[PDB]
Amino acid sequence: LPAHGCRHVAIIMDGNGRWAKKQGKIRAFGHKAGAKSVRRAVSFAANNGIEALTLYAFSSVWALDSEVKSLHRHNVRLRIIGDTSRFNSRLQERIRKSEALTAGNTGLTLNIAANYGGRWDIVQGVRQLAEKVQQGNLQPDQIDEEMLNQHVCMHELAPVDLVIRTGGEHRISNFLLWQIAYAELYFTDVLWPDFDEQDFEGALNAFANRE
Amino acid sequence: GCRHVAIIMDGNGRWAKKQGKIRAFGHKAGAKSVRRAVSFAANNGIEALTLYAFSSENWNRPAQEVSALMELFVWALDSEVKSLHRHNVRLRIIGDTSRFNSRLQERIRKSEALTAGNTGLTLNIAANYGGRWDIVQGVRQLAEKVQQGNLQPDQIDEEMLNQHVCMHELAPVDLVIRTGGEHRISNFLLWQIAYAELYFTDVLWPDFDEQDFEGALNAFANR
Repeated sequence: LPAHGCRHVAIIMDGNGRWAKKQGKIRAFGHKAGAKSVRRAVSFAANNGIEALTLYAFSSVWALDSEVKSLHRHNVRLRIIGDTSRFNSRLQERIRKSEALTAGNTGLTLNIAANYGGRWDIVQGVRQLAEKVQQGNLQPDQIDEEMLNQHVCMHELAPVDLVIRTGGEHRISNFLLWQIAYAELYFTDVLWPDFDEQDFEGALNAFANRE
Repeated sequence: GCRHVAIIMDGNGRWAKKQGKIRAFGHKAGAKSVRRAVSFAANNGIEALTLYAFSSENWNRPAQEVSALMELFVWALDSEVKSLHRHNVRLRIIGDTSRFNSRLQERIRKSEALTAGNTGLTLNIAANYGGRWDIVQGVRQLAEKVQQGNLQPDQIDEEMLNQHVCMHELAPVDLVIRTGGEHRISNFLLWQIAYAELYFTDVLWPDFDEQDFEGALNAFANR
């Protein structure tokens, strides 16, 4: 266990539009600078002994194929969480191949939320339980919190210890809900493209000091 | 327009210790702070106030001990019901009261029925409540409907689950305040907080007053 105590960090990456606007640039430049900040955060987490990093791009992707070889070379295990059923069967395959490629990697596990909502996630788990009920396999009175826990996204990874939201808003915006029942919540006014290794270190040391 | 505010009322024990007093003194001051916050919300046109009976000192206690403390908390509210009712407040207890003693369960049901027709502030007191428990109680209901053959698994959506979790008749929660300095939800509302403003203050619950409540309402109006 590392000294900061944090096994799984989730981040609501907000502020790319506002970063671009401050500069008199269009939103697209913010999104490019935001991508650079993702690579930097991924590297920092891989180098500071974090088990899992889960990222939500908050709007206030086809990059996958462009970054996946780099992730694989950093020993990152990639996973997409979210409702990917309505992506075309072709995008679903390129997502599946990126997951398959990095599934044996032993470093950071990187979860990227894509068409994700915390309410959706709970409902999908409830549907898996209801199917087991309707098959006659599961009794309703056997359903408890631990059972539903074992049906939500990321249930097999360490619980989320710390949620960081950049960009100044103080809301979860239907990112993780069930999973953040006991997480430390850390809100910073730093905009996502500016959020660097020292800012990440600050959030981890804040978690260590407050835990 | 903050229509529904929820508050994690932490800090009563820490407050008593700073005052050089035993835990009970902090419970009593916490309860005074409840009366003041309910009054403030009713005077400021808030539609619904949801209060979570909570102490971080309880993290390291068995479920049965915690439930016992929650029965005491709810008993203490029994003497306040007549005045709430006169003030047109609708009182509801949310949470797992199934193993409360039967006389207290009957009093809870009586106080809820007495005030259920009231059209002023709705005051929810979350006793022996957890956000995961709340969701699972709603999931168990849907699972019974499936087993009975009255519901298809693929019919279950967010709207449907929403209708089976606490408070689905009231305005969405706009604002969650947590006093006492910790920055966590601690398994209060989960489903219902998806889009709420979260406001954390280091003020301990017994000290949280009308100016503090207005500060939180300002955070929300700005954001």
